[PDB]
Amino acid sequence: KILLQCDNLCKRYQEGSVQTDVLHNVSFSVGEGEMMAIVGSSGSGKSTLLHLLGGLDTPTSGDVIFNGQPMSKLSSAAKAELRNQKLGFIYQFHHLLPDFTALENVAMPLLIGKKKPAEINSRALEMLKAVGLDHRANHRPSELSGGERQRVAIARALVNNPRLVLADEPTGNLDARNADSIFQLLGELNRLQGTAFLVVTHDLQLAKRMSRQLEMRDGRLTAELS
Amino acid sequence: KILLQCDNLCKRYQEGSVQTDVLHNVSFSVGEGEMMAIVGSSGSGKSTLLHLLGGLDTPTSGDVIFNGQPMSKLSSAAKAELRNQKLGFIYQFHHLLPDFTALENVAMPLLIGKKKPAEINSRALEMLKAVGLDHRANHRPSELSGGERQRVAIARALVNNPRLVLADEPTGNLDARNADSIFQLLGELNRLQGTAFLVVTHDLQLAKRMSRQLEMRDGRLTAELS
Amino acid sequence: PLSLLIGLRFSRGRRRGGMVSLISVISTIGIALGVAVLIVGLSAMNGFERELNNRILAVVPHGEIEAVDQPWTNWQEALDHVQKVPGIAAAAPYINFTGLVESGANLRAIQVKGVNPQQEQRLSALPSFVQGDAWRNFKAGEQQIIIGKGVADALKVKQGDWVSIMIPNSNPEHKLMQPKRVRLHVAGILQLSGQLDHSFAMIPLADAQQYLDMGSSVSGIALKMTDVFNANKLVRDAGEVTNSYVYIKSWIGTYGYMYRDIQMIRAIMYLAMVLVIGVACFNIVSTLVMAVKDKSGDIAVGAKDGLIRAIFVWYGLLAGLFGSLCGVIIGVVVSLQLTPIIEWIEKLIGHQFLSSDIYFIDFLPSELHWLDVFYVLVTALLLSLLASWYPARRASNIDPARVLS
Amino acid sequence: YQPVALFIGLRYMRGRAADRFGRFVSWLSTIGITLGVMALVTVLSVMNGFERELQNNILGLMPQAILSSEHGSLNPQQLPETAVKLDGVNRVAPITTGDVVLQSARSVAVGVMLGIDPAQKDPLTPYLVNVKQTDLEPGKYNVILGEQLASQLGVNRGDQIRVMVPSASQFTPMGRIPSQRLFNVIGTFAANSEVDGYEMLVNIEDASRLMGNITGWRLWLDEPLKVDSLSQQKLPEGSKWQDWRDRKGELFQAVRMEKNMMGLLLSLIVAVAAFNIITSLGLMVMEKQGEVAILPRQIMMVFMVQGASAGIIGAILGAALGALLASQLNNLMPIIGVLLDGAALPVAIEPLQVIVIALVAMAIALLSTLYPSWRAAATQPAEALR
Ligand SMILES: Nc1ncnc2c1ncn2[C@@H]1O[C@H](COP(=O)(O)OP(=O)(O)NP(=O)(O)O)[C@@H](O)[C@H]1O
Ligand SMILES: Nc1ncnc2c1ncn2[C@@H]1O[C@H](COP(=O)(O)OP(=O)(O)NP(=O)(O)O)[C@@H](O)[C@H]1O
Ligand SMILES: [Mg+2]
Ligand SMILES: [Mg+2]
Repeated sequence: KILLQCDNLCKRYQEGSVQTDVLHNVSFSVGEGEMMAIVGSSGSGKSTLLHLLGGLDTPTSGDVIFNGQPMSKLSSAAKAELRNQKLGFIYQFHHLLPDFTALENVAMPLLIGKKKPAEINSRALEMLKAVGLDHRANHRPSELSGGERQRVAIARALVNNPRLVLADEPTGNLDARNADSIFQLLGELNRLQGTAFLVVTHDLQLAKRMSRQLEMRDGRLTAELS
Repeated sequence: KILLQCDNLCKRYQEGSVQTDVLHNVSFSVGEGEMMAIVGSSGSGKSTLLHLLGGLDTPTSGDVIFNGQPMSKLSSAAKAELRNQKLGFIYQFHHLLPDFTALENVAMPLLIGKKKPAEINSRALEMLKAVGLDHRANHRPSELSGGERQRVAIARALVNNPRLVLADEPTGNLDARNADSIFQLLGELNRLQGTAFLVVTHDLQLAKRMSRQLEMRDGRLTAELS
Repeated sequence: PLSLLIGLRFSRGRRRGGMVSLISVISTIGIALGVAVLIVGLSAMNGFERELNNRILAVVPHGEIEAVDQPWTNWQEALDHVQKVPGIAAAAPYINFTGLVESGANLRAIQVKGVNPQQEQRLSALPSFVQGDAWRNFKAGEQQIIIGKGVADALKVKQGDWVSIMIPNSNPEHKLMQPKRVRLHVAGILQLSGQLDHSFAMIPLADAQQYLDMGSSVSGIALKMTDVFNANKLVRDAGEVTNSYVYIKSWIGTYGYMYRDIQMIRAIMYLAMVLVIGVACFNIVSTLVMAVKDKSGDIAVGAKDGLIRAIFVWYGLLAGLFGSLCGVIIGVVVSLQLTPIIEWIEKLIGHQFLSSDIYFIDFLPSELHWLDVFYVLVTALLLSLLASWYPARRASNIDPARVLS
Repeated sequence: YQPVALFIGLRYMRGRAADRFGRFVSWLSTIGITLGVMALVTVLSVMNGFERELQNNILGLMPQAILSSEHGSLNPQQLPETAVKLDGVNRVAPITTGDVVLQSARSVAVGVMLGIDPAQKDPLTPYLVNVKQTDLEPGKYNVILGEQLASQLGVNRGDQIRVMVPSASQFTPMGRIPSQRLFNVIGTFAANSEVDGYEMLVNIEDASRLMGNITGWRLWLDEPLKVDSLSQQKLPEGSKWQDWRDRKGELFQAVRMEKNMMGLLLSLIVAVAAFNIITSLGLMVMEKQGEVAILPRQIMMVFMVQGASAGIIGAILGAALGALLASQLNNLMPIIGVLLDGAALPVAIEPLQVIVIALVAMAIALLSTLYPSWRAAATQPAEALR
């Protein structure tokens, strides 16, 4: 089977009293166990479609079918029941709170997910130990380094073992030395149990490590054009 | 030449009833016309020394002599005189005002400088031409994109023509396709009137365009040791 | 005459970043809820205090100078001694009567007093509450008497009819005489509310001189001083030129509870109607700690400290001064023409609560007092300058450990 | 940790800044509840203390209009105590009310008579000084004087007085000769009220006014405000309802208007602090996007405890603070200045009122939370900042 399908998505904005349409009928598909790369320009379309497949806005233009169910007749309360198993969100602007605990920040999507009390101190530590960050447990995000708290937010959505991770530039603040150290850990998760994810970038030299390259400009995509 | 002088600088900080920090025996000296780069690890202390020579730290041990005057033998109400005329602020997590436009955010030294009323729309739009963003002027910062609003904060400090532009990962959101077009722009102000700036990083491949490489290993630095 | 701290700081107050107008209508109404009802609470207490000095204090004299059960014959010289002292302005004599009335087979107690018609408007506001066309017809010669409305509610008398008022027959020898019957007519009625309307009656002074058969003698001397609170110390030091015995009796007794609730309720408004501003001033502080990040003055930025505080004391005046001038428009429509609105309180509540045992039923009062409308507006805005000064003092030394300039 | 995931996700959301200024502003909602209760159990305590003195002075000086007769007098045989049946009555007693004058040896004074029963209960019984309740024998006609009457008369113990009635006088062919009998004095009662001035005590069985019967039976009502509304009650043949001279009829409305006018004003300091919850939760909707929002009815129920966190501590702290100042207003050293009354302050703290008034300040912290919490679930996640 094929996981994600999308067509006829004419997104239109209303703020500003001016036509700012940037999306149209994008024909994209997401496979299982296959990683792609949304090579979009700096400002073309690669933030609206990033929030549209996760079910965060209703454009009233088409259908976003996902694993057999659509996002049309989903209510405001019944949406969060389906975002626990097959969804995952990774931000790039670091939307985190600087007054929490660093060990409790990765253990936050485990209390409301009906988990065991002894399972909180087990699954939240095995992800930070494999990445090599274990000496910054009882600290605040106001005190963490520039590349320390950036690697925390990558492993935040990887605590419930999802099937689709929505990310954009994981190597934002971290350099190329910390890039391939964490790109391998994203590769073992696809080979042990199978985790399909997409990485939204702009550079062309970074996307050659993956196996599926699709370039996009203003929602238009036909082939590998440059 | 000389402009910067410092000797026997030491920082004290308390972390859980124990006086522990990460900084020991720093030694930096900048000139006029030359640029340098500082490579530090995630947890080495590069941002602590970055807020130290900019007049935002009271370590009460050493002294930072800039422009022939110290940073500690003055009242607290006159410490902000060397912060916009001869000092820049470039960081990876830019803190922009979300309740104003992009033209008012880049003209921050122009409003507080008590300048002419016909000078506000004279140099703010000129710096956006160099970065190539004219169609994203009278909009909200939420309307600005991820990879382009990082470049907006680059032209925010380069308005009042400072002497020392302090950088902290300028290539955090934009990719390498737009990094080489903006790295030629920082080298143009040194040939126009003469300026010096330090650009810290962690990767050495994009730092090959720097005329001086002085990496940092937890505060201490002697030579090219990797 | 635009200065440097008010001209280049006007564009920073206007902001628009999404969900702003939904929270901008909270601080300007929260600062207006304590001022729009402040002109109502200051008018309700002063409106009831105005009725205390009009129908209670203005109708009862204060100074009492009498003799040893004897008509004071030489009262002309008593008016010359205490007239121009520092504290007593004017004085007028009066003679009390202890007679009863008998009209229409109705019995009611009455305490008729003798007021001079030409010495009643200079020291008391008693004949200034007439509901007729004029009150200058009350004179002597035709035996007129003005009574209250409380007599007509029990004796069913009418204004213009003849009644029978009995007077005690006086005699210089102590014996028993026949009771006298004097037929008088009502030439106007005075209105009070419920307290002194059934015990007072006014006859002229020349009619009082013919009843007791005296030539130039009165019994008591009434006066009124400046203050209304000091009544137990000003009368005691005003009888050193008269004889050694006067009826010294201050106005204290069974009507004590009507004075305690006008002086201590005003005293507790300094901790209640000032505290409502003290809770409402927390609204302008919460937006300052909200705007302590991303603001010119808390960021890195030869001026003095007034440049940083110029954006903090002007944001409080954008919602505080606009809220005070808005609450006075909706505050005058509830203190003059009020309507009952408390009717839908126990209809749609789901589960029944608030088991009543004994309470009171609200109604509509009647008052008119409008003088504290500008003095209450200036004292509600000066403390907002100090309410933003204390966050402005702590907004100069902040370590940028979490925020990057 | 905690076994429930409801009280743990809000402990670090009430100020975790290491400074001397930003830490105290997180507990600014605690001050608005602690000072809201302080201005709540103070004014209502001194208002009920002033109303308590009104009940002690009322129903202890004179009765009101009870019975009347349009055909003359009333006979006790045709109208016993079991025939009349009214609401609010608990005990009946005979009474004779009539204004009479006094012919003393110094001056003349007018007062009303009180035909009490010596074998029954009297309201002036604790105010009896040097007198017994059973001293009004039929044939002696003992008169008990007061304080204000003897100040201008000087009637000592063992003085014969002469009481005359101006109304009960037979129409003689030569003038009008009133009725008068011989009297004596036995003592002086003290009550410190209006009854000591012009109210005398006489026997019920007397022939100085009429005839032998009584005028009626007095009663005591539980509330003197509803006398004008209960005047439309049934009446048997031989009775008539009289006007009760409403001194406290509409004046009681003016002294209870401050409970309804200032009470709506005093209900706003707990409503001004209700907007303090919205300005302390309106910035929480943009920071919750990232932890419990992007990553069902109990998800929005995390702010109902933090929105009521100032309602639990601030109520138990303001109750001890409000009772410390309301019970001792003039007891402590006055630092404000001049004391206006400074003497004999009555207090009234009801135990049945402090339980109900503690629920009003508690329920406002839960009902003012649902409207900001409604904008956290129905609103789209990625629209506030990004
Ligand atoms: N309130 C708004 N009113 C009108 N247009 C808006 C508004 N918010 C966003 N937009 C538009 O929607 C776009 C959202 O970014 P989009 O181009 O769809 O992705 P992207 O910018 O390429 N990804 P990235 O560069 O990482 O931010 C903005 O560039 C605007 O053109
Ligand atoms: N005001 C302060 N002065 C000194 N040390 C501080 C201060 N605040 C926090 N620290 C500690 O000093 C360190 C701050 O450095 P950190 O946030 O880890 O980044 P960094 O490694 O020093 N440089 P960078 O990687 O660019 O963020 C932490 O160990 C903090 O606990
Ligand atoms: Mg950094
Ligand atoms: Mg992006």
